Amino acid sequence: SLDQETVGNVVLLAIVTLISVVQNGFFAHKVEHESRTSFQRTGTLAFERVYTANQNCVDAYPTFLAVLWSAGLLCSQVPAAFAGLMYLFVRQKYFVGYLGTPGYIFGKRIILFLFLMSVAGIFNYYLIFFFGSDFENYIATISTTISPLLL
Amino acid sequence: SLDQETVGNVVLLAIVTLISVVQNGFFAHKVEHESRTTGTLAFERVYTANQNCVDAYPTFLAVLWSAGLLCSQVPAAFAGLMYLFVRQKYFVGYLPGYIFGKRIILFLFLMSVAGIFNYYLIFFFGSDFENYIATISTTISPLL
Amino acid sequence: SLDQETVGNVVLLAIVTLISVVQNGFFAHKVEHESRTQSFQRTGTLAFERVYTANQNCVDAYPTFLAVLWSAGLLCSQVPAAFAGLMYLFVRQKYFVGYLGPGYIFGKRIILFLFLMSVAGIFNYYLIFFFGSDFENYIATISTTISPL
Ligand SMILES: O=C(O)[C@@H](c1ccc(OCc2ccc3ccccc3n2)cc1)C1CCCC1
Ligand SMILES: O=C(O)[C@@H](c1ccc(OCc2ccc3ccccc3n2)cc1)C1CCCC1
Ligand SMILES: O=C(O)[C@@H](c1ccc(OCc2ccc3ccccc3n2)cc1)C1CCCC1
Ligand SMILES: [Ca+2]
Repeated sequence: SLDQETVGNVVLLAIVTLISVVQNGFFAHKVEHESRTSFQRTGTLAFERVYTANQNCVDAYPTFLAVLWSAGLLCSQVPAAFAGLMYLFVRQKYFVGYLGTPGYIFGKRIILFLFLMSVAGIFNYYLIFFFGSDFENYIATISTTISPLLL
Repeated sequence: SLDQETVGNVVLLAIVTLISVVQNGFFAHKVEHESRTTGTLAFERVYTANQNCVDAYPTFLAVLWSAGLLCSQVPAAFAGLMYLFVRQKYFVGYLPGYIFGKRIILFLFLMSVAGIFNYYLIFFFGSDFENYIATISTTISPLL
Repeated sequence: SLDQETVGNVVLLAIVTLISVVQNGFFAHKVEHESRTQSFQRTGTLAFERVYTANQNCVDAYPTFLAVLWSAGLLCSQVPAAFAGLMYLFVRQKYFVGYLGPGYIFGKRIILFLFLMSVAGIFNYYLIFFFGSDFENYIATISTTISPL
């Protein structure tokens, strides 16, 4: 329903979000599959490994999505989207590592890079805003100075 | 802060999201009610159910808004309202397996993909129209 | 990507969101550190379990927080929403620390406040929409009767 110009600024970010959704579903399926071989949080050693891995991924996901969209909207879409893809590859390798484990946190540098893009984007906005208001006051001061000349 | 036309494109999705928040709160309250009193069977049941609901919420929200913004608001919002009904019955039944509302999520995913495909069709058609006019403008240039 | 006018309507909410990201990272670091005193599991030392549960309680709440923060910020008014969001990050920090040395829920009133803002904004949208619809009908009713000059 949104306009053509807006969608073009977010389409790549949407694609990566949607792929991350497929991955979320894959992780969730692996939890379901290992639970079947009533649902509890405790069980077989194999189940607890998958459940933990999934939980570790779920915990970090809203953070990832927040920095993905911040970076993609405020800074530049392509690099953010590419880093978003890189995150998903790292997620996959992290999750598979538990199916043998790695620690609690993963993909620190990608989240950091996306966070850095978001800060760079906010600084960029303010540089343009202060430039715009500096240009506005410059015209308004001249208009008062040039005021008697045009009569 | 947003303008009238944009809010009209999200208002239904926003309402559905707010109802889910109330539902999230209700589940959380239910945990708190049992927490103050692998522990007790009663507490473990509510905590796990809530935990399963919380786990899937970001994904739900991602595909709800993707579908609503990229494809069409009404069907996405309605499917979202259906998720909340299914989710309520899933949580109450605990007091099933790990996953619920599988098909609604899939449907919202398919809407999003259909919306992206729709975007690309309009884009490539627009650039073709641009090139078409540019061609005739070059052909009928000297006749002016 | 986004235009200067739009960013201006979301910059404060973005800032509050990025600080919550830093806070989430801080909490996750607190889980990572205590997990190395222990293969990663959910159950272990009383020190690890308390930090893990604390983080988990915050993580359970976070998507609801973002939902109400942005709804309030975009549909009602940016400044108070971001301010309320910033208060949530303060209360949340007090919650996490105190948990290591409160129950499951925290920051209810801020969540409720951001929720009510969102509802208030939606109602405000419908007030302006129906007024704009009635104004459009009012001009049409005059135009159709004045048409024979
Ligand atoms: O397992 C299937 O059949 C699929 C599937 C699985 C789940 C779906 O949505 C529910 C859902 C979604 C995300 C969640 C995240 C955390 C916890 C539960 C969650 N639950 C839809 C399709 C997957 C198989 C290969 C990729 C998709
Ligand atoms: O007093 C109460 O129980 C209410 C309440 C409860 C919580 C609130 O926000 C914090 C919050 C929000 C969502 C969460 C999701 C998961 C875990 C904790 C969460 N924590 C606000 C009002 C509920 C009463 C019926 C519905 C709301
Ligand atoms: O620990 C570091 O060195 C940083 C760092 C950098 C990137 C991280 O991942 C993103 C992330 C964000 C939130 C999460 C929530 C739950 C599980 C994983 C999560 N993962 C984490 C920490 C900072 C953390 C606070 C001060 C240092
Ligand atoms: Ca969780």
